Amino acid sequence: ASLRDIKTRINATKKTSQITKAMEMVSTSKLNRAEQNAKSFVPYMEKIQEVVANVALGAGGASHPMLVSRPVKKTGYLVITSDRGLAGAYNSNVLRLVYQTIQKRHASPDEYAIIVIGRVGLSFFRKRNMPVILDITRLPDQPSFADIKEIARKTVGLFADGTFDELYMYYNHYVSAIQQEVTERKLLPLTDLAENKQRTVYEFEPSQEEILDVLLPQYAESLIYGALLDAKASEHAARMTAMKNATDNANELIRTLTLSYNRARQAAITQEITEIVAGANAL
Amino acid sequence: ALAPEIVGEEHYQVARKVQQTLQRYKELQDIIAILGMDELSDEDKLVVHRARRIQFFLSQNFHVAEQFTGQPGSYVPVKETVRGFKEILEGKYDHLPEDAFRLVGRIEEVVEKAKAMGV
Amino acid sequence: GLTMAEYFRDEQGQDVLLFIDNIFRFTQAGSEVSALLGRMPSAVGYQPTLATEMGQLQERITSTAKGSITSIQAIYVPADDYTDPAPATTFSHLDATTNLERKLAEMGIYPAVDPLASTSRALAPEIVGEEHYQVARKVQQTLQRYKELQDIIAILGMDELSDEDKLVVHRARRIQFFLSQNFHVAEQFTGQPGSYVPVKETVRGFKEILEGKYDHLPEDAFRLVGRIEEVVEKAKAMGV
Amino acid sequence: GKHVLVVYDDLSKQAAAYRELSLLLRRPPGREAYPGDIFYLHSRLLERAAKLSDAKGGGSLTALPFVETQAGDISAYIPTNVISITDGQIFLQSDLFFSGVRPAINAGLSVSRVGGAAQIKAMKKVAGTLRLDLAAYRELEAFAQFGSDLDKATQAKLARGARTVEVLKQDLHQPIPVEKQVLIIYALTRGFLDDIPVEDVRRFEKEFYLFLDQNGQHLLEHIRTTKDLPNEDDLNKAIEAFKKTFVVS
Amino acid sequence: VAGTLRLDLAAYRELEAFAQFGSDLDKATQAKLARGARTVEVLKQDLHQPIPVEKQVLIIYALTRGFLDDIPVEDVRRFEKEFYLFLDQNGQHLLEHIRTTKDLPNEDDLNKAIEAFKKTFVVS
Repeated sequence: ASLRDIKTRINATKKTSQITKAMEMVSTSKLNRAEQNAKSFVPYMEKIQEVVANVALGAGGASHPMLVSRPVKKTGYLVITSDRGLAGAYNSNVLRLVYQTIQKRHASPDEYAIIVIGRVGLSFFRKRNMPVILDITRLPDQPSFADIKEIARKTVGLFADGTFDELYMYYNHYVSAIQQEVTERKLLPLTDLAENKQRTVYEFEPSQEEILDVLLPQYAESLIYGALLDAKASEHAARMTAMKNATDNANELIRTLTLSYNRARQAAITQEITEIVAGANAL
Repeated sequence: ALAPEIVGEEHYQVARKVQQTLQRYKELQDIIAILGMDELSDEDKLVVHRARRIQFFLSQNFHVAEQFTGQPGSYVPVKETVRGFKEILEGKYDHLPEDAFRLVGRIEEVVEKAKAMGV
Repeated sequence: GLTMAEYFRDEQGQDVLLFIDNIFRFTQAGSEVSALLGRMPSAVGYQPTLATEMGQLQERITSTAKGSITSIQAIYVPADDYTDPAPATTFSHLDATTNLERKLAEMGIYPAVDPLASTSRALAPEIVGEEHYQVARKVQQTLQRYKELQDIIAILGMDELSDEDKLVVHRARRIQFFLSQNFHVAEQFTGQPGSYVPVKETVRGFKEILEGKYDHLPEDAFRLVGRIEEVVEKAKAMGV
Repeated sequence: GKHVLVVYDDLSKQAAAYRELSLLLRRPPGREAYPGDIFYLHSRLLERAAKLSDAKGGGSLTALPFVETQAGDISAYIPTNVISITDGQIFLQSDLFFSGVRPAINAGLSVSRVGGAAQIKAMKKVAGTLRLDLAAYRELEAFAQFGSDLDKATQAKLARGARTVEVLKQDLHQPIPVEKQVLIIYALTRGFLDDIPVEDVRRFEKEFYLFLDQNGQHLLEHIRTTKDLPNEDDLNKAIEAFKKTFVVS
Repeated sequence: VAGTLRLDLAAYRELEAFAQFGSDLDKATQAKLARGARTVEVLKQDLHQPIPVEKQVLIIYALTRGFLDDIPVEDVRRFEKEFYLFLDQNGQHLLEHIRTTKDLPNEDDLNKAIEAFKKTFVVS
C-alpha cells in the first residue's frame, strides 16, 4: 500500500500497544492489593468456621442447614461478574456455565430465578429475558463487607422467608495467576461440614436457637464475601493476562508492518531515481 | 450482469447480503487479530460465525482437480447455489462444524459430510 | 503586485498590506516552465532553482526604515502532508503560521485553526504582556491534556478513568469550542452575522472561563458566538 | 594556538544550493538528484575541525553543524550523511517543545561519542545518576494518565522524573555557570529537592542561586579551582541551610 | 434542514468507533445512534430513481424533526416509499406550495399529514 498508510497504521498499532501495556500494569497493581485483602480476610472466615463447628449440636432444629429438601420452589442462582469488560473469557465462562447447567437442570421459569452481580451479567440476562429479581452494579474495585451486606442480607432473608429453597452460586476461582476456574458451590440450604465436637468461648452459652440465629446468617455473609474476593482476584488476573497477550499480538503485527514498510521504501526510492535519470537522459 | 432485473430479485438479495456479511467480517478482522475474539459484541460474534461458514462454502471441488486429489468434481446449478446460501444466511446450519463446508458441491453434501464426520 | 506595494512603501513610507492567495501556484508554474526551458529535473520533479526562485520574491517583502510591508499569504499543501518541497521551503520565510487542520474542519469547526500547530515568534512575555502570555500558555496546556484522553477513551470510554477527569475534560472542551468564532464572511454559508472581539475582551473572557466563572455554561454556547456576553445571552436563550 | 567555535546555521541549504548548481552545470544526477560527491562536500567541510597535538600549535576548532528535517524524517539522505560524519548528535523535538520542555533536547536520541573525557569530575560524578533516572522515567511517562500505581516506588519514579524535567528547563539567553549547574544537579540527585512541589522547583533553583551568591563563595571558588566537588558534608550543610529558609508556595 | 442533517451525521460518525468496545454509552446519546442510523438509511436509493426536490425535502424534514425515530432501523426504506405514496395521495397542496414558493410550508399543516401517515403506517 501507500507509505503514508503503512506509517499511520504502524503508529496506531504502537499507541494501542502502549495503552494496553499501561492497562496491564494497572491491572497487576490492583491484583497486588486484592490478594492481600483476601489473605487478611481469610482468618475471619476461619474463626466463623471454628465457631460454626460447635453450634451444630448434631441434628439441631435449625431450618437452614438440616437438608430440608422440601418440594423445590424457584431455585436461586447467584452469579459474580465484572462491571467492565476487557477480561477475556472471564464473564463468558461463568455465563455459559450457568446457562448450560440451568437448561439441563430445570425447564420453566417457575423452577428458577437469578441473582446478578456485575453489569455484564445483568445485561446478558436482560437481552436474553431471564427471571432475575435482585441485582447490584458498579461495586468498588476493592469491596468491603459493608458494600455487599446490603444485598446479601436480603438474599439470605429470601431463603428465610420460604423462597429460593434451593440455592447455588457461580464465581471464577483464583487457582493461579495464569489459571482461573469457574466453580459451582452449594450454599446455606445445602449446608454440610466435617468437624466433630469442640469447645470455644464466644457467646458460648449452650442456648441452641439463640446462638443459631446469631451465627448462621453471618456465616452465609462471610462465605459470600470470601467468594466475592476470590472472584475479584480472578478478574484482575484474567485482565492482566489478556492485556499481555494483546501487547504480544500488537508487537508481531508491528514487526510485519515494518517489513512491508521497508520494502515499500526501497521500491519508492528505486522508482524516483529511475524517473529522475530517465528525465535527465533526454536533454 | 448482476442486476435485479437480469438475474432475479432473490438472487440479487442473496448476493448483496453475502457481500455485506463478508465486508463486515473483513472490517472486524483487525480488532480480532489485535485483541482476540473475546471482546466482540454478540451480534459481531454471530456475523463472524456465519461469515466463516460462507467463506468456506464458496469453495468447490473441480473436475480438473480430480488428479491432484481423489475427490471427483461437482456441477452446481444457480438455483441450488442460491438456495444453499439463503439457507445458510437464514440460520438453518448454524450448528454445523465449519470444516464441513470446505470443497463440496450442493448444500446436502455439507450435511452428509458432517454426519460422516464426528457428528 | 509586489512592485505596486513597493512603490507605496518606498515613495511614501506607508504601512501596506499584501494578500497573496495560494503562493504555491507560483512555484508550481515555475516547475511547469523549467522542464520546457531545458533544465534537468529535480528531486520531486520540481525545478532546480526552486529555493532561489522563492527567495528572490520573498526577501523583497521586508520592513525598512522608511516603510513596512506586511503580507498574509496562504499555502497549499498537496496531499495534506507538509513534507513536500514546495510547502517545506517556504517555512523558513514565515514569522507566524496559522495551521488549519482537517479532522478539525470535518466537524465544521471553523476557522479550523489548530491551537497546537499555530506558532508565532511574537508570542513572548515582554512583547504581548505577562497576563496574555500566561493565559495563552494555560489554554494551550489545558488543550494539550485533552488529546491524550482521546486514545484511552477510544479503548475504554470517557467515564473509565476519573482522576480529576471531569474538571480537566470540562476545562479542555469548553475552551476548544470557544475558539471557534462566527465570521462576517460566513454569512454566505450560514446567514448568521459575525462578531468582532478585541484582544482585551478575549483575554478577559479566557481568564473567566479558565478560572471557572462559567463552568456550568453549555458547550454549544462556546461554539461560533464571539464574545463571552454573547455566549451567555445565547446560552440563556437556548437553555432557558 | 587559539580556540575557534564555528556554527553553520543550515547544512541542508548548502546541500540544496550545490545540488542546484550541479544540475545547472549538467553534471550527472544521483540519489534525489544530488551530485555524485555530495558526501565528499560535507566531509571536506566537517573534517577540518580538529584538536591539534602538542607538537603543533595547541589550538583547536570546534563545529556545531545544523540540519533541518521535515516532519522528523531522520531517514533522509543529507541527515543520514551528516549523522554518519559527525561525532555525535542532539535531537530537538517540537512536540516536547510545545508540551513545555523548553530546551526540547531528547535525551534518548541524543548521543555524544566524546562524552566523558569532555567533562569535569564534578559533573561526571553526578551525570550518570541523572541519565539513569531520566531513562527510567521515559517509560513511566506512559503510565501517568492512570491515577495511581499501588506502590510508592514506581510512583516515586514519576515524581523524580517530573522534578528532573523541571530542573532541566531553562529560559532564553540566560546561561548558567557550570559550578552552579553542578550544585543544583547534586541537590536533585541527593534527594534534597525531592520534597519540593513541581511548580516550586523552578523558582527554587533561582532562589538557590541567590542563596549561593549570598553565602557560598568558598564552595564556588573551590569548584572553580579544583574542577571537583567540594566537601560533601559542607555542601549538604549549605543546602539544608537554604532549605531552612525557602518556603513552599 | 441541510445544515442540521449534516451536523447530526458528522457528530454521529465518530462515536461509532467507540461503540464497538464500550457498554457505558449514555441512553441519551444512544438517541444519537438511532438518529444516525435513520439518516444513513434515508440517504440510500436504488438505481435510476430520480426524486423531485419537494418530496426529497419533506422526508428530510420528517427525519430531522424526529418524526420517524420511533420506527426501527430495519423499516426505514419502506417508511420512505409508503410516505412518498401517501404524499402523492394527500400532500398535493404541500407539494404545490413547496414547488411554487421554494419555502417550507407551515409546520402545522405538514405535521398533521405526517402524523396521519404515522398512524396509517404498519410496521413489520
